[PDB]
Amino acid sequence: ATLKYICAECSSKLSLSRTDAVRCKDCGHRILLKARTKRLVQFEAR
Amino acid sequence: NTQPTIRKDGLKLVGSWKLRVLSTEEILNIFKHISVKDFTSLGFNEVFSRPEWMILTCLPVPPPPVRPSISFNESQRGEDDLTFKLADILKANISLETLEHNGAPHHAIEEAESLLQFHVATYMDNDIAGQPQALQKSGRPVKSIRARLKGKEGRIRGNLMGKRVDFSARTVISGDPNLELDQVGVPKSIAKTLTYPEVVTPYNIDRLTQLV
Amino acid sequence: NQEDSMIMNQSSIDRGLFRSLFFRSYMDQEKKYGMSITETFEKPQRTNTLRMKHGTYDKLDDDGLIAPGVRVSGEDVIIGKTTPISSKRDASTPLRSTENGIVDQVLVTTNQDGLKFVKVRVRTTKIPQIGDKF
Amino acid sequence: SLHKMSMMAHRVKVIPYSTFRLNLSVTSPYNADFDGDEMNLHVPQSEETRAELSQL
Amino acid sequence: KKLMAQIFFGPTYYQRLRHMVDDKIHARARGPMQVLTRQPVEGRSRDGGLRFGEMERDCMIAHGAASFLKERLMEASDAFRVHICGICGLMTVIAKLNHNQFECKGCDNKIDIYQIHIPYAAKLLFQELMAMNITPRLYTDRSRDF
Amino acid sequence: SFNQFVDYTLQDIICEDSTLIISFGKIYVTKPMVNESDGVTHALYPQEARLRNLTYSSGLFVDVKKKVFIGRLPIMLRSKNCYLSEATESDLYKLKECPFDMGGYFIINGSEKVLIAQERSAGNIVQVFKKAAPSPISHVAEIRSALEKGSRFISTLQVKLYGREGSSARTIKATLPYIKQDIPIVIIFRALGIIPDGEILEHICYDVNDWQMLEMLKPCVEDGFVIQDRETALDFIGKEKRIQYAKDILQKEFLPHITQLEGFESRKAFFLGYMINRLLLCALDRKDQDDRDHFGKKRLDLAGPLLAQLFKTLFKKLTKDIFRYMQRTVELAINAKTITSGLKYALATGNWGEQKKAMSSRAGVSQVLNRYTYSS
Amino acid sequence: SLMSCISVGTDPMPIITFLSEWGMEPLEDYVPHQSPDATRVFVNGVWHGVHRNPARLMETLRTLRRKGDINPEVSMIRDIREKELKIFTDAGRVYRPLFIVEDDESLGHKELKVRKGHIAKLMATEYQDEYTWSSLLN
Amino acid sequence: GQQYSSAPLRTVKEVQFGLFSPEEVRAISVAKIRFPETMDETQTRAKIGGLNDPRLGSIDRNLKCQTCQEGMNECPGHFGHIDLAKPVFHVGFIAKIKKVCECVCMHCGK
Amino acid sequence: RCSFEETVEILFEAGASAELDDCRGVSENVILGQMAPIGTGAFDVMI
DNA sequence: ACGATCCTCTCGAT
RNA sequence: AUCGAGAGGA
Ligand SMILES: [Mg+2]
Ligand SMILES: [Zn+2]
Ligand SMILES: [Zn+2]
Ligand SMILES: [Zn+2]
Ligand SMILES: [Zn+2]
Repeated sequence: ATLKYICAECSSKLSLSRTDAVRCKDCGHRILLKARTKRLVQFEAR
Repeated sequence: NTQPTIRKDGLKLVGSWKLRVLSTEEILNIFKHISVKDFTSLGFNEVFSRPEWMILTCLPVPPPPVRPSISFNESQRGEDDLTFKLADILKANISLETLEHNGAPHHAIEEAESLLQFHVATYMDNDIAGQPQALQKSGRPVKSIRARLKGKEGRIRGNLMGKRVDFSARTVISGDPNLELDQVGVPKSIAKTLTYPEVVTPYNIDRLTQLV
Repeated sequence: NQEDSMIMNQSSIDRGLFRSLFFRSYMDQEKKYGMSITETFEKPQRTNTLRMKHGTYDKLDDDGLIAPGVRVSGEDVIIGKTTPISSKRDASTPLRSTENGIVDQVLVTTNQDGLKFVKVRVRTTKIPQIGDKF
Repeated sequence: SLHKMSMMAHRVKVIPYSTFRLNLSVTSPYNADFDGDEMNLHVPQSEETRAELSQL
Repeated sequence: KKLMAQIFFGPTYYQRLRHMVDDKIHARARGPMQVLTRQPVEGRSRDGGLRFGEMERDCMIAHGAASFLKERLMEASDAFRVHICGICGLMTVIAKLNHNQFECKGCDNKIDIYQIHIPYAAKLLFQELMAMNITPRLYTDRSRDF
Repeated sequence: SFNQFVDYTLQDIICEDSTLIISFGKIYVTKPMVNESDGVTHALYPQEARLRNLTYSSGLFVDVKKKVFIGRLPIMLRSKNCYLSEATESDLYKLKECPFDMGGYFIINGSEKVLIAQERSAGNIVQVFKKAAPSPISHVAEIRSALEKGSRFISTLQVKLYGREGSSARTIKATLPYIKQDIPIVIIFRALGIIPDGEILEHICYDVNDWQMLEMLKPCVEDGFVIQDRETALDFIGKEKRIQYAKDILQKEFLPHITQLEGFESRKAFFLGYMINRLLLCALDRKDQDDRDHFGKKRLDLAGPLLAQLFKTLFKKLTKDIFRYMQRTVELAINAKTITSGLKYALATGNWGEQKKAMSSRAGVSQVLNRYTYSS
Repeated sequence: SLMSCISVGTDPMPIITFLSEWGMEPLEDYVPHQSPDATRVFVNGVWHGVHRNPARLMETLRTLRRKGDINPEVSMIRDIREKELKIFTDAGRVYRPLFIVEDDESLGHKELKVRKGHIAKLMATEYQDEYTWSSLLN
Repeated sequence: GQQYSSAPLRTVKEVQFGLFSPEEVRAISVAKIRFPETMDETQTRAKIGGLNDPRLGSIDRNLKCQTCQEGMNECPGHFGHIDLAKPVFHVGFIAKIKKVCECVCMHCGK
Repeated sequence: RCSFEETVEILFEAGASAELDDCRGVSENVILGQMAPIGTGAFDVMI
């Protein structure tokens, strides 16, 4: 719906900026994952 | 008067008699004289090699190609261990042009004639008696021309009589019975790679071009 | 199937016999002791430096990190980072000159020092092919 | 490489799959079996060189 | 058709080992080289070469395949042209190539000179050698003076 | 192994040459933490460090006399500190930690590292060796002697039976610490106070119908009635300047286990007899040479005792950089790090035991586990 | 191996002590000639003395390592025919499995101490999933 | 793979091991080598009268190998050279040189 | 000899004694990358 | 003093 | 890319 990161521990759709460095929205663990991508991927089921 | 029963101690020649060490300088003289007929009887060649040469006057300096650079970098530097040791050397060497013609003090010279000899032995070797070396950027231990030159994975043995080479390949292998004895099934992707420079010719072109 | 080779039912491979996953992760960080020299994760393009990789960048968004369902392969840049020396000298890791897969998960954290941190995982499924051991 | 035999010129037959394929009976001189042994291939660049391989 | 021989048939627990071909099949056809040596680099990881070892050489010599040894030991791999003093046998020369100029200072040689051909590793060693106070004099005629 | 480092060992290394010209005591240890720059101190969780190349390691606190920290200590996963040590099954999945994971490793910068057991020849052992043809000595009883709680001053005593079979009069001599040459035992024996030709033989030969052996010794006794007295036994090992020197060696480095204190002289004579007794049992073929490959006379050095051979080594450093902010004070200065980082390097490489390299410890003790398959 | 473990290291002295409080005439007061039937004692590679009737002594030691009052780690070796008695507390010694046999039996011969008895109480502990390995140990 | 040379081409037919007369060393040089640094004269980036260059091949893949040009893919490096002070032995030579004296004699050297 | 066991020193005593190397040895022509007096290189070719 | 060949890979540092 | 350390394939 227009997304960017996701912290790992809790599962929040964060999406933040070059310079709010890293860390969550009360679940501080600086880990953080990159979303999924949206150009939806095509599989050969073979 | 006499020949001492001589001794090697580190990098110095030391004598008994019947104790005066052999200052580096002594030995140049000598030979600087000795005979032509004296040389030769024992191994020398007037023009190509002479005992006075066997000892160090002036040391050549190997240009970059032999010892170069860079790193992880760009703006922040680079170098091999000969540029480093080819310093410890231009280093103490001026520590001594800075005593003889500046501050001059009798028995505290020789603390620093062994440096300048020593690094000049080290820049050529260090798997000998006593101390190896190391840091003054990397840690250990060291480098030396010699081990570059030395047995296996070292020049001659590893770069001259055995080089790594182009247009080669390698895979796993397996057997296949419907192949003739002198054949070898090359897999495609490799054949798509290795190449053979053919020359253009009336004879070949037609085929040849259809390739290009 | 001689001098120890063996023959495999390609049918049953298909049904899935002896299949596997294969992930591999790549890693990156930013700078060293600089009070004015700080690598930057971005998706590059010259800028006086012009030594960027043979391969393609267009698979990286702007943080400079491929997105997950994205299929990479070839010499494809997975992580763009540039190091400014005097300026924008490329310095970004491309996928193995031989591997090909799909990004699986991408992680962004940091190290003791407040450092920008990245670990990209790529996944491939490898199938019992001819030369494989067993 | 402990013989002349661990080296020998061959006739190329490009094929699919990625394994150097060879004839059982040219095994010994190489001393290979097929449970993973790997093998090198080099390619001559001169017309002479080609000759040196196919003739000697 | 039935098979003449009865066969051993059964479930048997098997293992899939790491080591699959597609991760091995490196092949090079001329690529990058090291800085020092100018020889191809180690590893498929960077499109290296394969080592044509001291040992494989023995076999080429075994076969009597000279020319191929040069090709393999020179044209693929190191190969480099160097000039030399036609007197004081040395890599003391000076390619002011262009300005058809040659000189070997001191020696002052301007007409006795040589373009020759060797493994760049060769030149190296020689320079290494020289830099260790030794002469590797390179002479041109099968001839010793007498 | 680990627990019994921490739990006990550690605390004993810190008490020792520890004291100053200041007195540590209870060391205190944290379940692993982490101080991210600009920030609180987090609670460290294995899965978390494996991800951001942090070091699952805990806080080192010492209780320093006239409460205080000196470094951090890489923690053995599933050991008494590792929070995983009390964890329930569902508690695990929760910390995202496999419950089949058995732990036994460290985590240093995201890389799981394993300490590789190390095999070595035991000490404080009595060993006899027939030595080759071409050598004058013909057997030698030996002992790689050294202390179980306290240092690693390594002191090797040899009792060689100079003299092949027949080769004229088989004399017996021994070897000593920082010393010039060998010694005919009888001196030494005189030197420990045992003087009478034969109050000696008792210390060696234990039953007197063994003429054979006795006789074996007939010729030692003779290399010494050139010395029949305590003070000139001590003599031969170079006045008063150098007597001392010996009344030392024969307490401080001659058979160190047993003791190094004052009057434990006969406690050793006897031993030295014992050595000689087997040295001779072995030369008269009543009994076999000593088999260097008995697993029983070798030990394995696990992770505890290794961290251990490092911790001393740095704790002695933090300890003595300190005899130094302090030497230059005349009028807290502790470089924690030394330690919290020395530990990391060894655990991080394989050069078991700091900088110099030397420590061809080289084991690459500390490798990166393997994890291709559970069973690996 | 599966059942192998490794010495971690105890303290020598509480034993040394026990020893010198049960015969083990110490070394200094030693008179080889007037007591040869002397199993000499050894701890951690040290000679702490001698001992007449070392027999009546081992049993005791074994019962004390096996009741649990002396660490189960410590190895206790009595070599009969060379008259020595070595007690080991070193750290880094491998060691292992096994069960016990003492002929300890009434209606008949040399047996294993263990029994379907204990073993059945051991499984007792499989389906309630207080009888641990360790209780076997003590 | 490098240019035309006017020079001709010969094959190697003789190799003369031998030694170094300071004579040639300074006859053969271009070097002087007066300072022990590599390149920074107050952050100034280039080379220097000191080490690695005063007439010697380069780095910034640039041609200034003394009117020599062609650079680092044809610059047979050309030699440096450096006067010492009060002379010095030469390691793999110590032991012949010890043997040379246990062979000649003092003061006149015969 | 270089091409084998004690390499640096054979190079030195060679340096000092001023050895003159023939270069008729396989081993040395491989070093200068030239033809070998071997099968294919033992005769010469002409017109 | 030497010590199988070749081979792919992972970790860590002035 | 140089260097040292272990792991693995024949
Ligand atoms: Mg096989
Ligand atoms: Zn959260
Ligand atoms: Zn010249
Ligand atoms: Zn040039
Ligand atoms: Zn004379």
